[PDB]
Amino acid sequence: NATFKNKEKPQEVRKANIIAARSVADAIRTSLGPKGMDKMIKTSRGEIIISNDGHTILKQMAILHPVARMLVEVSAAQDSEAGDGTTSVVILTGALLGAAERLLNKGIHPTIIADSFQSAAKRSVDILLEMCHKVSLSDREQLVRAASTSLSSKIVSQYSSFLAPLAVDSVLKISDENSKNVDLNDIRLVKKVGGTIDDTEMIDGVVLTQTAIKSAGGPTRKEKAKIGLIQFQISPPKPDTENNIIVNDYRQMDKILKEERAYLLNICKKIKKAKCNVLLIQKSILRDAVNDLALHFLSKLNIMVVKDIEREEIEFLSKGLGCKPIADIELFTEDRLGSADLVEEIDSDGSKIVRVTGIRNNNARPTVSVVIRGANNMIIDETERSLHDALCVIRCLVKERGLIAGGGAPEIEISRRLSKEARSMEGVQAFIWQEFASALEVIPTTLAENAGLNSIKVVTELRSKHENGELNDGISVRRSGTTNTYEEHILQPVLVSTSAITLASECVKSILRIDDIAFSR
Amino acid sequence: HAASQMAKPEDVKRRSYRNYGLDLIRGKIVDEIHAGVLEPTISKVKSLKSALEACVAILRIDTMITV
Amino acid sequence: FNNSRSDTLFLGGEKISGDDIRNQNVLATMAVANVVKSSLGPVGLDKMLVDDIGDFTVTNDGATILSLLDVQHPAGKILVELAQQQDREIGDGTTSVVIIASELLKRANELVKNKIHPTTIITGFRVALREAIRFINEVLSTSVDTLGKETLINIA
Repeated sequence: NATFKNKEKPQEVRKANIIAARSVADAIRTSLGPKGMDKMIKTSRGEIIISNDGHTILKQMAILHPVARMLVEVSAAQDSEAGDGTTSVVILTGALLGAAERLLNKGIHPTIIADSFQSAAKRSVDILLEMCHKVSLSDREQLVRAASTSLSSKIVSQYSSFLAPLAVDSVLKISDENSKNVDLNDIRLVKKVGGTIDDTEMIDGVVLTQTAIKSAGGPTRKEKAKIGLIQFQISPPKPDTENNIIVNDYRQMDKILKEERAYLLNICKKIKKAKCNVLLIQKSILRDAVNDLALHFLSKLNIMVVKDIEREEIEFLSKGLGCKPIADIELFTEDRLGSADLVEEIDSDGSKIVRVTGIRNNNARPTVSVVIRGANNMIIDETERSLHDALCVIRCLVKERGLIAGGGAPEIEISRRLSKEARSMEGVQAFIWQEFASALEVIPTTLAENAGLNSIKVVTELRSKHENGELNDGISVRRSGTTNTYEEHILQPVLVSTSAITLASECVKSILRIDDIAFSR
Repeated sequence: HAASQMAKPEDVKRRSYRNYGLDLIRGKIVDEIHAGVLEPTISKVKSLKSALEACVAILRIDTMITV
Repeated sequence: FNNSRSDTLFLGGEKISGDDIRNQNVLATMAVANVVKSSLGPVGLDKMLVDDIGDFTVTNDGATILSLLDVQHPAGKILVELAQQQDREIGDGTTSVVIIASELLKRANELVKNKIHPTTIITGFRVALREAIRFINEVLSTSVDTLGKETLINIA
């Protein structure tokens, strides 16, 4: 026949948008699952990396297309809210965009597509909630099992029996029962080489990466301490401008040397007058945090000094200990000091790690630090990496309580449910809902492919088995087939699946609404 | 070596045919244990694993991005 | 011949995937093995290594031949770095490891073309290794031929 000509062709932009975005999603798709494939990336600086980390791939993918880059923000939002599923949400987005492309080819306006997909997404969330197996954050065993399970894909899985409950106590210290949103940024992970994995502590205070006094005579440990934050540098005067000094006798140079020493001492003495026991000095590249001579003078004053403390560490000190930043030297006063019962440096196989513990003050805030030890860099890195994931899994259990079986289980169930519920819909919504349900299958399809299994066979077995089961049937790479998701311990927090449905739908909404791009300079 | 595996489950043989290798000077098959061609166990176990682990790392690459 | 003109995946670069990168990986690992291969065994021949300045050395040491080889594909660098690790645990065998590794990758590519998924190739190879190591333990022997006979004299 013949229909609207649309001499102006914004559809060319919508096509380019979907084509570019689906290409990114199809690329990352191959990395889904414990059996997923690795990628090689040569970066713009010439360094070549191999990784299967979804976010790292997209970050180093160097996406240029103005719309496809949205999938990077999707993986960031997934990592920010859930902390897991950063690959799945991108794959789902791609499949939904493919569904949108077919709908566009059928003459469905992108406004209709976006609105109908949102309605289907709302039902998917409800279905996920119905499938949840509820847990309580008061039941440490439920949380340890959830954390240890997610850590089964790590290089060292055996020590999860100890790292998992550490993550639980770290979260519960900040996730009291009457809460929903838990901010894990209050849990600082501080690592040093030395010791082994078991030698890991959950601390109710602030732990630093920096050492105590290096100079002779320093106390290096204070009890019943008042703690100040120094943002100024304690160093001899070194003006950046021009100065012309004439020295004709050694007596003049001695006066100059006395000026440098007296300056450092005068600061040290003024600090002591504030009754401060521990000096925690912010790192700066302008001048040295504390001169060697200042450490000598401060040591004689029985003051403990911790130099070159990172900016982020200062933010943790100023929240936990009750201490406040001190911008300048004359502003150093008692009112700016915090509280701690003991400040000490611990030397565990040369760890040289400083800990501030025992605030014992109403200024205490729910800050958490973790002390990570291990002989090799790989030991402390794998410990840190494992705790980061364990904390995110537990956070998910607090925000949206319960776990749902993995292996594509909710994707098969939701697809079947929406396929049947669509039968109650009319018009474009009925057809679009069917396309949404079909798009969901990209996940159990991809998992079957990467596991070495026949795609159609695995997906077909799951769809039929869900006639009797709900969440118990899914893909197990361990058993290389469709088996019992619970007996195989294949569990994913509700928040992760819920976030993937929401964010993928929001991305498709955002992409379909783009009909043009203009330059602005 | 095939013969050495044929009698293996029965331990009935005139000759074990076992540990026969390549004589790279005369160009014939010899008994290496008597000839003196020995390698430490760790060499063969490590070599087989080392080759495999690199092969897996490469076989896992189905995509390369070149910026 | 070379893998280019991707015309897909709108990023600042090219995309090589599927049979294209798999065949490229096979070519790379063979290119490396073709260098060190002939050094295997006490009867083998040495090879010449020439630098970018104008000097050269001749050696049959597999570790030196591999380390001083200009490799422009990371698929081959993995095997060169493997040999460098081999030197740090065994001290020998670098030639035989690269030779075996290349042949396994070539054989694996044939299995892929015959519709065996790479995941099942990797799995099967590891299953074979487990039995291969157990077999080595059966042919394993200790210090023998010192009482009533001597074979150590052939070593001297």
